[PDB]
Amino acid sequence: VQDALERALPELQQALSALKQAGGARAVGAGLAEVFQLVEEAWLLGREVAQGLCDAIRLDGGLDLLLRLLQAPELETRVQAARLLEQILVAENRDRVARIGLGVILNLAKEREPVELARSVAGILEHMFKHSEETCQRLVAAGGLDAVLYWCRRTDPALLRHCALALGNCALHGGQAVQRRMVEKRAAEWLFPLAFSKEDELLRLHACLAVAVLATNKEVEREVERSGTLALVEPLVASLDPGRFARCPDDLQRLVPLLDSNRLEAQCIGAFYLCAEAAIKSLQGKTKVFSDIGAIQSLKRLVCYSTNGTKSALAKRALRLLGEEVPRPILPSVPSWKEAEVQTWLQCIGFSKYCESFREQQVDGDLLLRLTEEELQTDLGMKSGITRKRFFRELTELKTFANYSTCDRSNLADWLGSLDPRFRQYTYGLVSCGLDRSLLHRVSEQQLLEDCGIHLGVHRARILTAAREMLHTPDVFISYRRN
Amino acid sequence: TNGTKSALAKRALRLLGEEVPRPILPSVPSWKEAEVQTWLQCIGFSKYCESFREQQVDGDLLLRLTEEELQTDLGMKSGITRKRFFRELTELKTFANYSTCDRSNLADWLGSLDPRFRQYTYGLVSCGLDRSLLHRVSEQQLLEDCGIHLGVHRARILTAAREMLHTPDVFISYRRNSGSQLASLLKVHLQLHGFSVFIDVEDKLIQSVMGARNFVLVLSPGALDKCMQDHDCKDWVHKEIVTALSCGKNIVPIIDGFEWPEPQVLPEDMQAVLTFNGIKWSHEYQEATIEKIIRFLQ
Ligand SMILES: O=P(O)(O)OC[C@H]1O[C@@H]([n+]2cccc(S)c2)[C@H](O)[C@@H]1O
Repeated sequence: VQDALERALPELQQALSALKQAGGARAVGAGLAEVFQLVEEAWLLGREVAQGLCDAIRLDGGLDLLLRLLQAPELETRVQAARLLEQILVAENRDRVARIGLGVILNLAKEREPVELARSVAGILEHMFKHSEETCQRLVAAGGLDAVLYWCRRTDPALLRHCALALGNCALHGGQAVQRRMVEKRAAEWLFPLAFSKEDELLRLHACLAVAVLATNKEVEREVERSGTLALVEPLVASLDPGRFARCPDDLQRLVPLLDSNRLEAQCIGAFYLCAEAAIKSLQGKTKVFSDIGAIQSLKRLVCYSTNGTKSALAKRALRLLGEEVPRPILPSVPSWKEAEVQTWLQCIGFSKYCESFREQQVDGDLLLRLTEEELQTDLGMKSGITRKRFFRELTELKTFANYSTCDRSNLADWLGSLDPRFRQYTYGLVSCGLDRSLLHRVSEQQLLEDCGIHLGVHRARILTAAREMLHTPDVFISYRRN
Repeated sequence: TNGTKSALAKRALRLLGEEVPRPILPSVPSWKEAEVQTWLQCIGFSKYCESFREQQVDGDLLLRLTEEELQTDLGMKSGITRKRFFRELTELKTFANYSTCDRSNLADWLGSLDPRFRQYTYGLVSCGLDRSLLHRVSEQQLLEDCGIHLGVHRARILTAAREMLHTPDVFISYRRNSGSQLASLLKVHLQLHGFSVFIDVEDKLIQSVMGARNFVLVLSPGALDKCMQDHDCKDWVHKEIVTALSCGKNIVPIIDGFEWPEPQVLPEDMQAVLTFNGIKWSHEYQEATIEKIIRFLQ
């Protein structure tokens, strides 16, 4: 199964021996080109083949030789060395470059003019940003991010693709400080042209992934929206097809937060990526990765509470690609729910164990929407406090997405949402108490806690203060025939 | 958090007969069940891994775990064991990525108060509090909701909070393919310099041009080829040009790969605009070209 490696490792040996023994610039460049072509041919097969290639390169100290060729005054030797570097930056070699090879790449980032150097250092910076948080912070402190922005100012397709993927990788693996520094350097504004360029679909897809990952950081969503690059995410996702790019585990674990980001653009990007990855995995026999991560539950929750056609379609396609039953979307009129709707919501939220208990109690929309802790503990047999807290989190999520028009008279849900998007869950409690916009000026804390079910004191205080501060002969007659 | 320290620790563990632990993802609020399990084997609580799995504890439930839940639901009878688990949880909460939930960077404020105060960031966020809301928080609310059991920490947080807390300018006319890159670069550069520019993606077209303080059409290679001899006003770009001419806004065309069309083949409206001077676009000096455009602009 590895005879290719068996007769390719000696070829690596003579290639590196000739490259090291070469003293002329042209001979070194030819050796680097030979190694790069061999690596490309191995890649066209082979993940394990390339891993074996890079293991031998690291063991023989080839990357140190590439570093000192990057330090060499000759430009073309540098271009071949960086061509090899882009394709030899595997995880172990990435660790080696992080530990000793860093700092040399900043000197390349100082160079800006050549297109080949731009592309090569963009790829190298992409791989380095995929390494770890500390390396991302160090590169951001250096001129790597500025180099990425300058290359984004450029026009070359491959350079733009590598820059977009670098920004996506650094946003994914950077942390709070890295994203803050990126936005302070106007990362989304320079991401905008990459997504706007109609020449290549993959460039826009990567730029939109980077924008969505930045948007998942919701402490800077204001400036991200000020950039305005989030707008193009949804139309591009709608236009593009998962199958074409699919045909063309940690990454999935990082994409899952985009699914649970509660931001429409981020959710759409995550759904598109997960659908493509699910198609790729189902092309093979290995499909248990999504189940192990738990993205199936996220997809089911996305389908049940879907509000966008494109996102719902992508989630349904991703679920159908796997061996999971698609959940039928829930009717938003929760107060009007019958027993069957409550049951269906229960299988959607993965509480099929308690479906029979709910059926025996004959819980319907009103009883479910006014369910309390003690009723769950005693009547429904939900002994575990952690399970009860999970159920109440699911119920809060349901109450956020609910149609209260059958019960709300003063549109109090809109007022509660204006106060805070998470405050809308108390709309049904406030309505069942008989309260409306006019009546909230006289409500007390004790009444709220006892009747409206607002257990959190902070929410009660905010609602009370905000309510108190905000609240204070016909002309013509018709004479007509029967028909 | 340091590469050298992590490498040394991994080498030391590998020298012995101990499995190296995979580093934990700092985004604790976004943790799934598997991440909680992995943290459990890291902190040496493999006995309770099955109990955590049965309760299906995830990032949020773990990060908001309470004493009674551990005592009853998870079967952590020993108070000493519960205190050790809470010490480990505090250590985890100190090193956590709250960006998915923190909006006002309240973790930074809590850390500025005290490095050990950052553990309450998730509680304060889940309560809905931020920097602006902390001025009105009370002791009882903190104790009941935010989970700050230590009275000294509550008093310090309250006192410290109370003491500390108290018409687009330019419109872009571009072609579908040739003008897209140049339009994107122009708009982004103008926004970087403080110029508000509205670039779209008929009735809305007229209002968009009317609201534009200045009109800058992108004369991309073959930009006016479709607008050439367009006396029927079929092209939407033609509509934009005619509306801008009717409004008479400041027009500063940018020259790239195309020349001024002959007035005779063009309608008189765009015959008028052909007299305006254009600025050559340089790929070698894009920022310099934008600076020149701004210098010629207001
Ligand atoms: O997946 P990992 O090990 O984190 O990194 C991927 C590395 O493999 C190289 N590559 C992958 C595919 C095809 C070619 S030609 C090259 C990339 O340059 C990257 O450095």
